[PDB]
This record gives sequence, C-alpha cells and structure tokens, in this order.
Amino acid sequence: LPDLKIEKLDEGVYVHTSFEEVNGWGVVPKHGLVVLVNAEAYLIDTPFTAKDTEKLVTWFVERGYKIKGSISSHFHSDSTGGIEWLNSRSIPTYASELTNELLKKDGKVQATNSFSGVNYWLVKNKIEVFYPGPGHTPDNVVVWLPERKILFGGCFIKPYGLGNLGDANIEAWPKSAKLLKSKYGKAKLVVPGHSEVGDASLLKLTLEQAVKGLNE
Ligand SMILES: [Zn+2]
Ligand SMILES: [Zn+2]
Repeated sequence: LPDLKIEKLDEGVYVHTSFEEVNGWGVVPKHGLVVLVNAEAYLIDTPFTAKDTEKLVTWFVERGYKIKGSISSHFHSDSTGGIEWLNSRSIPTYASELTNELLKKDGKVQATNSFSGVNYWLVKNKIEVFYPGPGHTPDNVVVWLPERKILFGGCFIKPYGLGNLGDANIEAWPKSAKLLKSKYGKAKLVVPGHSEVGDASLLKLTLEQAVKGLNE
C-alpha cells in the first residue's frame, strides 16, 4: 500500500523502495538500486510487482535514461517480481544460473541472461556481482559499485535480525558473512534489502546476527 519511493543516494545511484503486506510480518519495505552508467539505467533488483517495476522504469525513461538492464540478487519475488514485465519490454534481465533454476522451480519467469561462478561484471569496473555463499537463500548475491564504494547487500544483509528463514542456510550464513565482511570492509555505504542504508558496520552486525541465529 505505501507508494514506490525513488531517492538519490550518491552520484548516479538511486535507492528504490517498494512495499508488500506479508502475512505475519505486516508491511515489508524492499530496497533496490538504480545505477546510471553513461546516462543509461541499470536496475539492481526489481520491485515486488510489475506495477512498481513500470513506475520505476517510467521515472527514468521519461527523464531520458534508457533502461539497459536489470539484475536480481536472489529468487524471492522482492528481487524478481518485475522480470516478466521487463522481458515483455525487451529489457535485458540478469540472474545467476542458480537463481534462474530456483525461479523455474517456483513457477516463475526466468531472467534472459544468466551467469555462474563467483565474480561477474554486469558492467566492467562499474557494476560487479559477488556470490559470498548461502545465507538468506542458497543463491543470494551482492552487487558492488567500485567507483562509489557502495555495496547492495540485498536480503543477505540483516543487521538487526535475520527476517524470513523460509529458504535460509543458517549453517553456512556465518561463513558467508565473514567472507563478505573481509571483501567489502572498505564500503562507504551498504544497502540492505529490508533495513535502511548504513555504513560498513552493517557487515559486522549481519555476521553477529548470523552467528546468533545458528546458536539456535
Ligand atoms: Zn529473500
Ligand atoms: Zn527480501
């Protein structure tokens, strides 16, 4: 029910926030990014719905920023819900091979472009994809913007509680978070999927929460 939000975070970097009512959770916000590269837009995660995906795309297109592509950080609908709509508009969609395998298992439309293995450049030296290992989901990836030092952690970054454990790997999450913290300690900003933007301390807080959740 709250409207899509689009807010500038940094030069060429915007945070989009969409909202869903989730049974037992109440209203759940979902953050992704729009990243501008030579005045074209890349969507980092789609909103939950085709409606908010269209609103997001239109906001940029009507301002002269063509959509070059989207990438989805994991198979959950809060990262993937707009894939069908983007595909229908011939906008390239990206997801890991494993994310696409889990979408297909969940009866969902797949991204048209897949990648495997651990580091992938969506845009050489500008938008990097990294797989830290299983945590929130088996397939969760993070997106790094090296020129800005901004990490989109997505639903893997859980600084105050692990959220929905439905598809989580509570055994692997601590090792995965330790690796992410080691690689991205230099981050200026970490953008979580469900919590507000913070600094690199969110990598430590996620590790602390994963360690705490394995204990039970
Ligand atoms: Zn999720
Ligand atoms: Zn999520």
